[PDB]
Amino acid sequence: NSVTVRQDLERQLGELREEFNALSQEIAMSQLIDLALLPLDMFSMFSGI
Amino acid sequence: LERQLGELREEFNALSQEIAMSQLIDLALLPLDMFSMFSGI
Amino acid sequence: QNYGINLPITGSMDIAYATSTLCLYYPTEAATEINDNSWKDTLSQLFLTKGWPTGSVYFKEYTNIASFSVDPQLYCDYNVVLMKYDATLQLDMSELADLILNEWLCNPMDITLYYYQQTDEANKWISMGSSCTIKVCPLNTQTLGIGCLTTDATTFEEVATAEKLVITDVVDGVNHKLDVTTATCTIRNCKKLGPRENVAVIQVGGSDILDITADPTTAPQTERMMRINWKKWWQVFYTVVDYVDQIIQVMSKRSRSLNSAAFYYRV
Amino acid sequence: QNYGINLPITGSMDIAYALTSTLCLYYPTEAATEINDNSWKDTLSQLFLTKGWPTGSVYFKEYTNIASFSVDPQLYCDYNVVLMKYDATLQLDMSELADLILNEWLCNPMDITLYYYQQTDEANKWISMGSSCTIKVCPLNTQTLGIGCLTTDATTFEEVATAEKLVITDVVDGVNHKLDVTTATCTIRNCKKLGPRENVAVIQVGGSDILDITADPTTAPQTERMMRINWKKWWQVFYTVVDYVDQIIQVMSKRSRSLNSAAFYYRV
Amino acid sequence: QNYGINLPITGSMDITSTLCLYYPTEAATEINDNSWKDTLSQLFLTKGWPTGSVYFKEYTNIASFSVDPQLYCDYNVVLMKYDATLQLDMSELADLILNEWLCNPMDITLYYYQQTDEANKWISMGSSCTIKVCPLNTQTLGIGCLTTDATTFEEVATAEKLVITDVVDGVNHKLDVTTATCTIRNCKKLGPRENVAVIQVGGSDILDITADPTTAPQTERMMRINWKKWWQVFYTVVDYVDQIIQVMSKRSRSLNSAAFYYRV
Amino acid sequence: QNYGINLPITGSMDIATSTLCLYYPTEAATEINDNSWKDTLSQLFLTKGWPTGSVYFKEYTNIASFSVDPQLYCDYNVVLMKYDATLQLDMSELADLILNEWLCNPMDITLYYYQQTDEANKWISMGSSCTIKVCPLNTQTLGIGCLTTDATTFEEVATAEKLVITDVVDGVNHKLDVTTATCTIRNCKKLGPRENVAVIQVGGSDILDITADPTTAPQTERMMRINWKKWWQVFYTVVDYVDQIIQVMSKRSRSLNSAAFYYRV
Amino acid sequence: ASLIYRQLLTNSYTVDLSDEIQEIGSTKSQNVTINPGPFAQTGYAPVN
Repeated sequence: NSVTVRQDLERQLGELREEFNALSQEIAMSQLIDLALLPLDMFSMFSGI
Repeated sequence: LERQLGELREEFNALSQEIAMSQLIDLALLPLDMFSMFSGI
Repeated sequence: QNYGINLPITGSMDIAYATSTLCLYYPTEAATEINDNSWKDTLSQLFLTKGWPTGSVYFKEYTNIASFSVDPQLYCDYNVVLMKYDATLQLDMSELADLILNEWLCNPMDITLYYYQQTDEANKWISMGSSCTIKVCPLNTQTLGIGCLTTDATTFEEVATAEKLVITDVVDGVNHKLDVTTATCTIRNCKKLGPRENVAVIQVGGSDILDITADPTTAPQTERMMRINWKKWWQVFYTVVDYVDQIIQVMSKRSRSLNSAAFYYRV
Repeated sequence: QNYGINLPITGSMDIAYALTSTLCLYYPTEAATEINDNSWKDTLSQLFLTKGWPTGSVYFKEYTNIASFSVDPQLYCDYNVVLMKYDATLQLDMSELADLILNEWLCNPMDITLYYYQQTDEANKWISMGSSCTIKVCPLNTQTLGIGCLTTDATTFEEVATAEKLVITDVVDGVNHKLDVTTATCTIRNCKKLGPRENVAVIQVGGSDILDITADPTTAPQTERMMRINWKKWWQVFYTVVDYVDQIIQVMSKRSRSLNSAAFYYRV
Repeated sequence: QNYGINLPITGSMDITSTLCLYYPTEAATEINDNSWKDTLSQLFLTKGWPTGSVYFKEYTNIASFSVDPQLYCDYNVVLMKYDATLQLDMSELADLILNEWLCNPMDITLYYYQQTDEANKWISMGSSCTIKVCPLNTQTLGIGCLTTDATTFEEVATAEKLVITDVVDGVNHKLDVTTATCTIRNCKKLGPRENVAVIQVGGSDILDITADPTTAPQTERMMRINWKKWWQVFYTVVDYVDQIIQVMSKRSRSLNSAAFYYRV
Repeated sequence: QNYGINLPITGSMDIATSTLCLYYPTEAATEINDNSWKDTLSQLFLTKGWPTGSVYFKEYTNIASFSVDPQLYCDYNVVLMKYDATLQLDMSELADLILNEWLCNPMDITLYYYQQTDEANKWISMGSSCTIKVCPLNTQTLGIGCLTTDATTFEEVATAEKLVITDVVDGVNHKLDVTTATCTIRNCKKLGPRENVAVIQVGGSDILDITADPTTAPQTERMMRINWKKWWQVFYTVVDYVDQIIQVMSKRSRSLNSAAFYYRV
Repeated sequence: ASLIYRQLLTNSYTVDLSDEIQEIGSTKSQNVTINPGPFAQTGYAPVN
């Protein structure tokens, strides 16, 4: 029982776009192709966050 | 809950010899799903 | 040691590379006009949307331009000073912007057992405190004053009074005497060295009453001095919130200080 | 010239090699009250003069009570030495005074009337300085529910310090907390312990040594910047610390933040 | 499996739990909460501990904590509130709680005794134990005391809830105790214990874990910290717990490996 | 470290002081009527060869009394137990608790339930007065023959006992109702054989076992027995062949805390 | 034939729903705040 404080406003689309575009820098290739061969799944989508 | 597991353990430990192998392979050919692994029980 | 000062950098152009804190300062005019008690939390939740995690924004309050003037303090990886415009407080606005926008390294000052001088052009004298009235005298080679008899102070040539903060520049090439209001102020002899990227100024209203160097030839307006007009404080706050990415892009953090004072005291 | 871009530096082991440094001494009261003179400063001055040190280079700033000296210890001077008069009843404050003024704390301010907080690493502390601090802390579980304290009011939390002027809390990492002080009395700042400070040397004149600078229980080191001597007449303490002031000076070093090359590296 | 041998191991150069806290009563008295243990349990959960296996035990006084001392738990952090009074008591207490003591009983009404190795002591515990001694010549005759006397003895300790007695060795001594009040076991130190870490609060790390004068062997288990409030100490304990865990090892006797090798 | 348990020793076929104390019940020394008997056994062991002051003596006034936290001190124990036609079960459970070492955990009884995993898991309850009440519950977590809200209809398996060895059916949780301030239960695993202690029974036939298993109840090569009318014959006889008791034991199994079990919270 | 394992791995989202399907069948209750810590005494004034 308490006056409910509010939510936290989810980070906006735009800066999200910019920051994901930024993370493209440190991407390795060999590892990327290796991973891309592997098939993930629904359970293997979210169980790493 | 563990107890039924142990009984089934004893059971499985003696049904490893009274199984067939040829039919075993020829079964392993076909693919199983949710529908044929527990709905023909 | 020296981190590398004498082993120069090597670079290239052929290679393709393709929790921090932020404070605010607002004059009490806003604290008056707001008329709320839960507002700072709203500002927090907003800077969340713009990219700050909770616990990374703090607020500070100053009541006058003159009040905030004494003994500046800084508190975050990035300092944003929201300055109200006025028409009779111009030199104070420029002095505060000069002090906080620019670096200073000074030695203490006395009146007791010395005279003082500037060795070059780019040195200034700073006075801060509760009551700062400054009168000064230059001399000849004869240790004699020209325009002020060395023994009597009432006919001195004053430069400051009825003021809180003053940054004065006197001419090179002669010792000086000063009637500082000692117990009611304090003065230092500082050398500005270079600009800093750890402060920014947003002036609400007014028409660019600012100079960051008292040079008549160079009144260098920078990219950190920003000026918007206001008639409603919430609009000012929001509009600042809308381009905080831009403001962060205009500042840089590698120049922060260890103490919360925007200069460096080295006896 | 090339600043702030940390580039390697080539030295060598092939070539051997064949004033402006300013001591800035502090001192407590009852010493003075027992000295029974107003020229002692001048005697120290002339002695340092004969030792190779300029006259007018040494200044004496005095602290009254240890708890009084705890506030705002901006010890700005080329080289600093602090002689503290020991107490057998005031210990923790000495330890934390040493901790503060011997390390470098880069801190950001807080507004505890609004924000939750949480410490980050074993090198993150909360310094609290001022007149009379009475910290009130209330830990929380993951969705802001009081644990051992009630958040629907203020007076049922768990206090960690009362009647203190300067105290540096360390909290369990990774949990949010509610906080209260009287924010017209004293101020708390969230400091990151960046790296050791080398401008200061603290020596204690009294009982046994207690000094440790790590809030780590396991590591209770004895640095060099912490020294201890006995006494029954302060005159000999002054005279002696000037007799070996050469060695003391050779032990410390220039402040690694004001060297004209520490530019854009946190204070210069 | 293969116990009871001392079988050399080879190698190469290419290749639940319990955290256990004892505390003095005056602390919780100063706290005036009761759900506190539950709070610190939640915090230990947050640092990674399983919910509902961490136990806090309460002793009235360090004297009391000295008698019948028993630690049975995977990881013990024992706090001690210093006093300038019991420096001997605290030293010998940390000692008894730092070592592995191979012990046998004694009957001082029927024999003589000795110390045969430098790793040998006579430990005594009881309610009100006050022991007296009389070393004996090679002719089994008393000196400055007589086997017939009980008062010309040489007093070595007095109503100490605990005592760790030592004498010059290779020489016999007739003693004086009260056995239906106190027990004295002949014990031999073997190694250091890894299930215990002694955090002293207040003081200056004065411990000595050997009757050896020539050295004061300081180690990685006798830690020290200062205090102004108790929750301060407990928070330092919980947050910094990981390095402490790295200090104290699994009980080298505990593993099912030391069997028939003077396994506990 | 590990002493090399992961490494196997190899052998060949080419290559061809400790303590010893004795336990005894008061009735013996009572019929002895002296104080100069302890001197006697001492000097006699000295004669047969032991540096004097290596043989000690504890006394136990009653099987029930010594049935509280037995402390097997010496590197060798030869406990002379007195048989009675009525105290059989207590004797049996004691003789069990001392020949085989146990690894023991404490239980929390008013906050949870408990279960035994292996075949060699037991509970041992000790106290000046012990009373064990047990109520099994099936999967769905309800009482059967016992209303969990009450305790009176429970199945009482021990009454004001000094020591109780209890076993349940492996893996069916129970509500445990016990006298808590006059007895404590310890959940223990029977590790294996301990080799410092032998028990010499005087009286009737062998009731003593080392198990609770039906099909196994063997006369352990260590658990000895004699006849008796005069305790002096008992002690003398012990001293006669005492070498054989030595050569039956093994002086490489002494514990480092001197309790019948290893306490592990 | 290994399809059953890849299946049981893959379609492991729906389980979530089912759990609250238990909850919608489940009863729920709350427990009011308890007041911890010792409590002060109070006897009686001198009664005449």
